[PDB]
Amino acid sequence: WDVVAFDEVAGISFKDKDGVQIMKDYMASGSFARGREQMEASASMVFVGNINQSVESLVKTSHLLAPFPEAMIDSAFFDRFHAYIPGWEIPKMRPEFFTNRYGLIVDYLAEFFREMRKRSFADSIEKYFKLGNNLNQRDVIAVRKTVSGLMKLLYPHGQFNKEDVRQCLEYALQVRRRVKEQLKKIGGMEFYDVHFSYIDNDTLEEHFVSVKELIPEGPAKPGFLYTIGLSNKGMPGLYRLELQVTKGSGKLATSGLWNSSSAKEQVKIAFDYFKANASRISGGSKVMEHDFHLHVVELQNTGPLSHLALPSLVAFASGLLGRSVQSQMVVLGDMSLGGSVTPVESIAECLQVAFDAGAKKVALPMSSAADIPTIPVELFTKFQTSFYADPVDAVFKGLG
Amino acid sequence: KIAFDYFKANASRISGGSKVMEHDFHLHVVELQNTGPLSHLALPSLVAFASGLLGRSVQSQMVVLGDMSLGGSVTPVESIAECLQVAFDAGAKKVALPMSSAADIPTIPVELFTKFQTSFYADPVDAVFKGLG
Repeated sequence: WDVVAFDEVAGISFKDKDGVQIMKDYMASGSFARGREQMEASASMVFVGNINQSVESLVKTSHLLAPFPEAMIDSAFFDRFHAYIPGWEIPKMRPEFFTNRYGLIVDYLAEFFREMRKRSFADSIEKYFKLGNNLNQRDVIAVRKTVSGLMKLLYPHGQFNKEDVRQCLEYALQVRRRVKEQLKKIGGMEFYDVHFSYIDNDTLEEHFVSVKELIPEGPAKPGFLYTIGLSNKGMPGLYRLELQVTKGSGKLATSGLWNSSSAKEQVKIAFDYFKANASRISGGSKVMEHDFHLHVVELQNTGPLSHLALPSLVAFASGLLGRSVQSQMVVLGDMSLGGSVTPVESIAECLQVAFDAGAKKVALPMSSAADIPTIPVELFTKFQTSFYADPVDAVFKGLG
Repeated sequence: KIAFDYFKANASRISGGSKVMEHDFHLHVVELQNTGPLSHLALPSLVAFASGLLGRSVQSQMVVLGDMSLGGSVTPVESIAECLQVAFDAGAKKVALPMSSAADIPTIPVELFTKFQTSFYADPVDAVFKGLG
């Protein structure tokens, strides 16, 4: 058969305990070794599942592949999916959704697909684009297969424009990034590079594609915070910093910085400040015995930010102390290596971004005091101003 | 009495079901620095009734300043700076302020103002919501 589709995958059960790695190998290489001989197959595997809960509930409480059986909840096994079709956005079948017009023959369709199986169009993306730096080689393979398949359905004649490959590439990136988020959720740290992007070959613009899916009510895990900053295009934007701390030797890793030099130098200055002022801030905890990895995730698609030293230092202090930053916290402003604070750009705009439903308390720097009158009274009264003076006081206000 | 009347009037907007008519309140004023009688006490009284009726503990080491009218109009804090040094000497960590006292922020020394976590309530109901945390 050309396609095998496991219906109601929640009910799949295999008598042979060795089968799981057999499927792992079959999806990994297209061939499986049984006994002493290796058999190849061209059958495509589909997994059909029923979703019982709401999308938001499943996203917040679990991973979207929750209906999969416990025995099949594995990182490597889920890594082999070429796509995830989120059927919840597809409406339930209605007769008005059923056409009454002309259409090609189903047998004829299956035919044309079967002969199209012999051909390939995964190289078309190479003509107009390059893939971003946040996708591994498995991601490369998956996106190439998906774009080739969409090209096979829509453009069998081989004549195509750049807009077509844009649409196919972005669709593939979105469907694979959904899987990337699911694997990150189920596996913890190993799937952190989830920020899918593609660089245009001519314009050098890196377009970031995010899936369709400021603060949750409740105190977050230490090492997590939110900030608002003025991006390279000048619009205020919200970003989330996520710090992972492990027992190490003072090493620093960064991700989600849009591969921006400015963000890297700012966080490096912040790391230097934290190491220099570790004793007073941590009360004795040694930075030299812990490795920190900071991640930036952008929720508003506003663009990369340059000013990131102060929130990164706050995340460092929170993670090293293991005590949660205050709930609904928004950290504003930047800092110098000498501890001098810079006034927050776009006070009104930043507070408006913070006004987005959920956030209540904001730490403002002292230099922004002269900018208080520029704030409308109604907006200013809705927020608790944890007015700090220096980055040490900023950290203390952020941790309460 | 004005604070109690306002508390009766706005029970729904503050408590969400806790009925004033079914409960009796006893308010007791304690002087700790021998400073003398005070006049402006309506807004702190309202905060007290709201906290007691709801059983919600007030935020630790916060100081509520300002007074209110019967209709809910808030009055600016007279001599906010001296009250701030008093709070700093008293061990206070948070301050509750109305909008009108924000115009008095520039007259406040920056060092003292940096020591308190202001919430900047606007409405007396908003004053309750800020106080309850």
